[PDB]
Amino acid sequence: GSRRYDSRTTIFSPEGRLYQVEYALESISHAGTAIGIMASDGIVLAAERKVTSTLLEQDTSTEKLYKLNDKIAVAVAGLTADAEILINTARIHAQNYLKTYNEDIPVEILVRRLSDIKQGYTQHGGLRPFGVSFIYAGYDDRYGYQLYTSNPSGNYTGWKAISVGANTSAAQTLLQMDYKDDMKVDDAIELALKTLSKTTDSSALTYDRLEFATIRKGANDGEVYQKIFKPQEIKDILVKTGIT
Amino acid sequence: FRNNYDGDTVTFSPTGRLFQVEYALEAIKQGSVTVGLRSNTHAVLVALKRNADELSSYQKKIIKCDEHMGLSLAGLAPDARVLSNYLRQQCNYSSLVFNRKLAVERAGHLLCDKAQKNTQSYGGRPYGVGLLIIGYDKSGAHLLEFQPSGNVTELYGTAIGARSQGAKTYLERTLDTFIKIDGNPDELIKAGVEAISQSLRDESLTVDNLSIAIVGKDTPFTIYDGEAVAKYI
Amino acid sequence: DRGVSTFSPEGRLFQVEYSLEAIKLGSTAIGIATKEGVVLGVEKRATSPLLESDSIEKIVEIDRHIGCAMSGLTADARSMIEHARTAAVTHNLYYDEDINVESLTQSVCDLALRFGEGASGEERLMSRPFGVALLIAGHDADDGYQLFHAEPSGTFYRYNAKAIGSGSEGAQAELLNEWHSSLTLKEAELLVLKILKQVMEEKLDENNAQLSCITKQDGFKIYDNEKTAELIKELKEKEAAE
Amino acid sequence: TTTLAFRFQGGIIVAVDSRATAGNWVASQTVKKVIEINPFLLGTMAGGAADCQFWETWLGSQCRLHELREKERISVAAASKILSNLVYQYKGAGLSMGTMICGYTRKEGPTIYYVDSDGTRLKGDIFCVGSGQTFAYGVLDSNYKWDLSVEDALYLGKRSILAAAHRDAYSGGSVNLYHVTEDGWIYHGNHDVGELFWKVKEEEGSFNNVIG
Amino acid sequence: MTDRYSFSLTTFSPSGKLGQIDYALTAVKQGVTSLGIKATNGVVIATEKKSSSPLAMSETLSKVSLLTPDIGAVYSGMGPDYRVLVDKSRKVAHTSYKRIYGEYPPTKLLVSEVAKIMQEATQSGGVRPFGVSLLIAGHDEFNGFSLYQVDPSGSYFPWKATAIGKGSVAAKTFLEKRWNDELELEDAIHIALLTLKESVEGEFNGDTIELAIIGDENPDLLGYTGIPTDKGPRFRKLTSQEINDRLEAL
Amino acid sequence: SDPSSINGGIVVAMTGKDCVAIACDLRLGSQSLGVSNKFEKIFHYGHVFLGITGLATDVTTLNEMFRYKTNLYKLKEERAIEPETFTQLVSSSLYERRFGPYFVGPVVAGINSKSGKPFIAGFDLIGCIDEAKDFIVSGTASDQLFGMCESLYEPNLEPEDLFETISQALLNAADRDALSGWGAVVYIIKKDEVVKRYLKMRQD
Amino acid sequence: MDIILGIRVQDSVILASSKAVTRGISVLKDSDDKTRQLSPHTLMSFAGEAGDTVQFAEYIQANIQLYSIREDYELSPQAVSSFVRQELAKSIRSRRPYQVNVLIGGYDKKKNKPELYQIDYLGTKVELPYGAHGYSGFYTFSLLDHHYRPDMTTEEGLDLLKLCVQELEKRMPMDFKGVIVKIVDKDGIRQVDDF
Amino acid sequence: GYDRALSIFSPDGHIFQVEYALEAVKRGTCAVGVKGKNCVVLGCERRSTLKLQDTRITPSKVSKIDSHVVLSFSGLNADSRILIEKARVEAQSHRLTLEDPVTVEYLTRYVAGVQQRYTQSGGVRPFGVSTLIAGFDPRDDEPKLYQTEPSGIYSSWSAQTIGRNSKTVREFLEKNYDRKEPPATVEECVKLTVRSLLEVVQTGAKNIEITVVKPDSDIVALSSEEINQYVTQIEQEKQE
Amino acid sequence: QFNPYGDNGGTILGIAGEDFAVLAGDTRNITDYSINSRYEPKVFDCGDNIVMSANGFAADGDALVKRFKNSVKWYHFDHNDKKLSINSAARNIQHLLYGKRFFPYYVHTIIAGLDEDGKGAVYSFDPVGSYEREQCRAGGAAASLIMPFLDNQVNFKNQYEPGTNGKVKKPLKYLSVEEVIKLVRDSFTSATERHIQVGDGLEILIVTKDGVRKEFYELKRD
Repeated sequence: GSRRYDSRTTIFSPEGRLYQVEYALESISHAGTAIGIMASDGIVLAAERKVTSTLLEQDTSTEKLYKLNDKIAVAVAGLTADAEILINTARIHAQNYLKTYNEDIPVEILVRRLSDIKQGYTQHGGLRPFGVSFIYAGYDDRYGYQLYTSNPSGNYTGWKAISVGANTSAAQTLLQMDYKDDMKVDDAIELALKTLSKTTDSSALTYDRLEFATIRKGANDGEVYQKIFKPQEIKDILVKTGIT
Repeated sequence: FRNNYDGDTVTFSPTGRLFQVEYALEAIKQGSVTVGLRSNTHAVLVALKRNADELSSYQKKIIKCDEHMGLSLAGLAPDARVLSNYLRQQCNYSSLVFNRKLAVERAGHLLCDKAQKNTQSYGGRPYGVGLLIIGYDKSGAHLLEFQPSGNVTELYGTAIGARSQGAKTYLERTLDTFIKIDGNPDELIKAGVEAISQSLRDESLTVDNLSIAIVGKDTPFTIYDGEAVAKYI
Repeated sequence: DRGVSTFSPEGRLFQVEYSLEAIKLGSTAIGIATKEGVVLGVEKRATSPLLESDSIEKIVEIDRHIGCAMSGLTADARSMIEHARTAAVTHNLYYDEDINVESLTQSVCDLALRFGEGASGEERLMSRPFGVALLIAGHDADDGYQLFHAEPSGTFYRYNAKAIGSGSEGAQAELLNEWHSSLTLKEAELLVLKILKQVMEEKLDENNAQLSCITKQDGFKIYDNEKTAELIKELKEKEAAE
Repeated sequence: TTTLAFRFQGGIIVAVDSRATAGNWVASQTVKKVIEINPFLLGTMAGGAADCQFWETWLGSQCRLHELREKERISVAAASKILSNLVYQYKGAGLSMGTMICGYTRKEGPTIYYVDSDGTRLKGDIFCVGSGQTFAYGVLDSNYKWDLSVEDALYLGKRSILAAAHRDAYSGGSVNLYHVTEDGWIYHGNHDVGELFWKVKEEEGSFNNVIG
Repeated sequence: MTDRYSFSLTTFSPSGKLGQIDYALTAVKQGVTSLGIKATNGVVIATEKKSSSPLAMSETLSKVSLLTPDIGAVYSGMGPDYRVLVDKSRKVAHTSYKRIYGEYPPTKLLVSEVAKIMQEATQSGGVRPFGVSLLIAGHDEFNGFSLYQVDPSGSYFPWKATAIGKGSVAAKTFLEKRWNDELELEDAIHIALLTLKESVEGEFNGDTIELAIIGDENPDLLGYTGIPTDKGPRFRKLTSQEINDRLEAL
Repeated sequence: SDPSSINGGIVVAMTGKDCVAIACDLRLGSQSLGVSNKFEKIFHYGHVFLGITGLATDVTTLNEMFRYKTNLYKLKEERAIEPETFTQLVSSSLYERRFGPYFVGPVVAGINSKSGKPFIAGFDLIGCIDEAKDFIVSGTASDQLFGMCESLYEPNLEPEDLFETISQALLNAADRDALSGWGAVVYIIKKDEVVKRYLKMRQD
Repeated sequence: MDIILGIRVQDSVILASSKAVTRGISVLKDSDDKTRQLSPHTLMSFAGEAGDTVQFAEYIQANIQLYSIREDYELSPQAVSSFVRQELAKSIRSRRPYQVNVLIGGYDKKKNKPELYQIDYLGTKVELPYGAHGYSGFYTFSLLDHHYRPDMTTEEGLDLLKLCVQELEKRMPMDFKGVIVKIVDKDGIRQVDDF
Repeated sequence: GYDRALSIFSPDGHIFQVEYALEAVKRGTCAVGVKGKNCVVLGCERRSTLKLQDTRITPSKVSKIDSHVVLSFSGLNADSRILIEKARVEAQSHRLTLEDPVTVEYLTRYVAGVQQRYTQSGGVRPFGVSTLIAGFDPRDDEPKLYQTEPSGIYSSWSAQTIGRNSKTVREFLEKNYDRKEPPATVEECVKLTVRSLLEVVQTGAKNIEITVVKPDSDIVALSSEEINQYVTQIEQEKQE
Repeated sequence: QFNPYGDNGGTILGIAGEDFAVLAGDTRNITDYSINSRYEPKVFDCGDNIVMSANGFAADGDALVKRFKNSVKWYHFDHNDKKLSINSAARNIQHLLYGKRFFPYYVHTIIAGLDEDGKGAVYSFDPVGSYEREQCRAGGAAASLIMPFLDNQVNFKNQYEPGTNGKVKKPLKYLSVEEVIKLVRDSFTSATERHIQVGDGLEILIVTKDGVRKEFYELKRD
């Protein structure tokens, strides 16, 4: 019957571990690198694509930066296919909360909601877990700027600066020596590019293989404007900060 | 020693047999002996009960199904506790709707088809109990043997359970005497006790170990116990 | 891999047979039934000195005239005891009379087999049967005091005295010699405490052993720790009288 | 049908009449309108006899289930709010409920809750339900004291039903008294209202309309 | 009678990579060559006919199909798996966007509804991945022309020109050098044929090379006059005569 | 009796030379009692403006429902909703609540940034799309507004003069109706800026 | 029927309710309290149909308390009123419609503002400087139009509420038997025993 | 549906999915519970290996279920939130229908009953979490401290510890906690729980969290400064 | 437009003795103004010394009795042939009556037997559900003709001992089974003359500790 062909993707191992969730972590270590830095007055999200040929039109392309409403953007690392599914369930839950309380969703709710969806598949169902890891950059008046990473376990914790994707270890050690608490949005940009410049597989770092988006409070009246940079602002900011 | 076709009921073996239905038929050869035989006016069940140990009591073996039909189990108790409950309901479903005492023969088939639908499908333990179903309707006395395969048959007398063969031999000889004893319920119970004494492996009949039940042209289904079976040992 | 329904080549359901060994790993329950009442004795078996031993519970009231003792994996018995109070309560609601003991026991045995893989709409509410065995004690006006042993086998016998748990083999050897129909309620209490000491792996004291009786007059009562201390002092006396 | 309950120094007096009618025809004159929920709660049956007869035996089940799981007596507060949730689900399907759930725990003091098929749950100190409720109120409000002897309070209850049974049509039959103490309710016996009338007329001098 | 497969048949092999999406991407590399080029005033998509026999007609088979009047598609991989996915592509375009907003979905939009169909062929239970890769060329009002590739994984990408199938390694090398920014739909047609001539060893009749443009609108195919607001279909599959013209233009 | 006249309200909208206007009253009544004078009836998604009249609770239900579509529309496609596709959208939401609908009369007004055309449309109950280029009206006093507009309006008014025309249409109809009154909002939507004016009127 | 009265001043919302509950011929209680504390800074008075009010006020309260434990945070009164307005909208379409009216009086700590919202049973919330429901509303609104200043201190507001009730006692044809008056300011909720 | 019988008996008589669940709780960070004269104190291990991690917004190990019942946990961080959601739900449900907040023993019996349910439902893997549920019953000041586990059995303890190195902490609590006499006050008890932890944390003032819960709904978290002070005192006391 | 309640007249009477109880009822079965049957019993032996009659609507009545005998069988099969007692059955029939409550049974039911102590016990039901234990209860159409006469000859209501002038209520006795049969027979001869739905024949079922005895009497055919 059906039992013969069954993988069983929800059992414990002989040592009290979940093999299948471990392996989801492994496939996230091949995908492109993504970094987020938290300054006093904004957040930088900066991600390196896995594609780079010139026939590909990377200019209009967005596969790393998504807006969830008008205050919370996420970056993706993992299966880009899988990630679009969780993003529409998040987009919808972010909006339901605005419908029922006429007040923009706290960052803490929208992150805790996505985590439990992922948790859900390893608890029951027998479906294979999700193969995605998010960095949430968002702004709320309660704590100011906030940064959160969640992985395919569903455990999320806040951060001051974090990185998922290739060489997670190497990227964290470069940031750790340089980061300071008095950073402004100008200072953070310069540390983000430089850290991707030291880890990239290819020695050259180009404007076309980088995606980049910030959230700054320099929008008037105590508000926040999310901009996902055009390819012509990235190009100018790579010559300004002296990476090329 | 465990085969390769012992998984679910779906599997056939290359010999052609269904192994899981054969395993449930071994559940009968480890239960306790029980003997049924009928004339043309009385059916009789003689079961040897079984205690667990000394301090223990005895395990019921004869279920009053109605007031003209009753069955005795040999095998797993919870499997019978589903099949005896099901016949009760099907006997009420006839008296309610058609106002007809459910004919014994028709109740056998109804039971059979309920066993079949659990060996066709995946999942579903096959029922591991063998019943003898006696009863008296408009066509006279009837005694059925129900295998866990599902096959029901009509007999002048049978037995099931551990070392039943010694009793079933005594019924093949004396079949021609006890079949003609009509309008005399005492002697027909006497022939049934003697049958089951041939199957004992020196357990010894006792007044608390034996259980008899009769049903006839004029009697309701009634079970004798304890002091009531002292006259019949 | 085997299903959960599969028979062995002998004709026994694997899970139901394996389940019996889970009972052997449990703590000791002793039950002696007399013509004046039934006495229930249990080894609480604290696992540390920090563990508070009073919160542990192995005797529970079902109704004022039915009490229950547990041996095995005892969190499964949370589910069995909940069914029992409903059957016993729902049955006093429909017919204005307390259930028999013999009928209540059978309702919990029907419940026991319910394991499976699911088919159509039909509930199967376990994957494996209840990994716990129960000693249901109680009293009705019809058949005096009774004591039952309901196993996940799906079969129950009425017993004059049974003992299950870690010390089942050696405990029931002592009962077979010591029991007779003429025990009173105060001799059975000392007889349970004597057998509870032979199979116990600790020191016998008031904190880690519990007694319970069932009389018609007073219902089902769990002895406080104070009363149990007096009976423990009264055992040491009859063994030094000799 | 006239039932009243009122708090006092010693607990609660519950007094109920007895007569149950169908129009002109008087069906029956002995109706235990007081339902023994358990040994510590009393429920009164007023209005639609079926609804309150059935759903307060069911309520005694949920009290004895909650007493075994938690191992403590059940609040009067909790017992009433089990019952307002039951009749609220059925609302508009047409049932009629009019009860006083009366109990006396140590932590609350003597308490009454009055549950209605509208879905109303009221805490209170004097209640009165039924057709004659207005007559019972009159005698009860003028002679009510928080401090009252147990003799005088039994006798005040008995008089509130008599005052109603005389003027209103449907009530009549017989008076029942109950005294809810801490240990539970004690039943203070049945008094025929025909023989009672001449007794009260004699002692106090009350009632002059009637020549008798 | 019952379905009792609810568990994924796609698991993570112990070194990442979902085993079944790797394999399916190999059956997409066995398929027949297919390629597409984007210009500043159109898009061309072209593929080669494969013939079971000389008895089999080939005009009856559609290997290029319409999704909406402005978005056409062409595949590489398995024939059966593309047929059912084009029909599920038209329903979900009409039911969650045509009725609800009136106009026909934008091209960005439509690719995402088709990518959710693919994705849920591994997350869900009992199934295996579609054995096809799509190219989707189309035209929306606020971003011009665009060209997309939707892989059996679910990932999509905008390209300027790409190829897939067995001659995909050779074809994309040639297109890398030949493509420019200024291009006519007439010039691109000449590049699309020239490449696909190297990849097909079989007969190169204009019967058996199916080419289709998402160029500009046809007042003639609209079917009705007198509404200057409505415009014709931008898609147009070319007939066999017209393709024989551009061959003699090599 | 009718659900529309329990709470009242009136919306009107015109076009001119490259601009639209849209106006309403602020009163919110429960039949004879007047409750509030700050109840806005006009809500706006990006550069589309939507006036709703009728039963006051449907107004607030439809105002959170369209904010939900145009937000989710805006994130996925990455341009604001356009007035032409918004008309289709309003109509399809109402229509799936076919039986026992919202008791409303929406008016869509907004300059299409694509073509530059000013554009208006009105709806009613189930979801009938009233297409006009002249003026659109809704609400209790729809008969009275029709009279004012038709004699006042003339094709192509510059923005400063269209403000004079639509004030008189709203202000004279309202004073001759019982269930509309206090305060009035006129929005002059030009192609870049939006000017919002509150008008002095009779507070009886 | 009932009377529920809400007046907002410089730094307080004052709510008043009727002490009486009449089911049929008789007045049954004269001390009943028709108001539930949702939160440390939000009070909600309710009134309307028999038996339905009590069930729908305990419901709202459980959801608001659950949110407070779940995020460890207090919802502003702005957010609370939009939640209550959502629940009434649902019921009127559903099989069994509620008929309840509510005034939600609260002190937002983020803004240092008192706020008062009135939600009638259709599902129409409006923010006001003072509200009422029923036939009691008809008699109050015309005093408030005349005496009310937006800069009044808490102690004058109570002197204006003594005047509103005195007008009701003279004209309503139903007893209500005085009122329970409650204040919500920045220190929490305290009930003034005087009328 | 998906209903495979994930959990079955082995012939040794233990469920292998439940033994595997309990090994998972061993690798978890360490949480300790000790109840004084009239307080409870829950001490928890913060993994401080991490750097550049903000502590302001990061979920703690102590999550309040009600205003007088707190819950701590060891095991899988992700699965833990699933118990705490059903618990916050159960606490308001019990307030709604019976009135009166939940008593600590009842809130455990619910939570322990959920972990038991997921060991019979076909298609579900067991939970990898063991909790300490602590607090004060309403209108009483007896401290109560309970432990559940993925078998579903629950017990009250005078002191307890779950998670990694638990044998070393438990040994220290069997010597330093007199069962008759609790830590005299609230201040002595905190000094007993910190001193137990400093054996297996190998110090770090930032590593240790202390939450104290007192009668009458007083939950307070001791700040970093306070913790540091206590550690320095104990270190200096013990050092001396 | 279906009206699902019919009527079939008929009357029933239950008297509780000290060691016996009777349930009697007339056998005439009408619809409107036609007599349908002379002889049609309504009083049934249900086993266990219970007698039961549901009188009123004959189709809902016959059905209620079929389901009750179905509940007596199932009582035996589960609790090992413990005899349902009249006290028990009462709370049970309350659960069948109440099980419909939005298309109810439209019958007036009476059951009678001996309770634990061994004294006659009658229970009387309402269609909607509730039930009360009585000493004497009539039911059906002519119930309001027989009740008052019974209150005067059993309970001695409104009768005073002679020469005390209303100051000593008349002393009460116990009734013999022979005497009660004569009361019921007089009732029903009276009943026939003045009410148009009683007659053809009266059947009394007497329940003693020895079993159930039937007795059949002729009334007037007109």
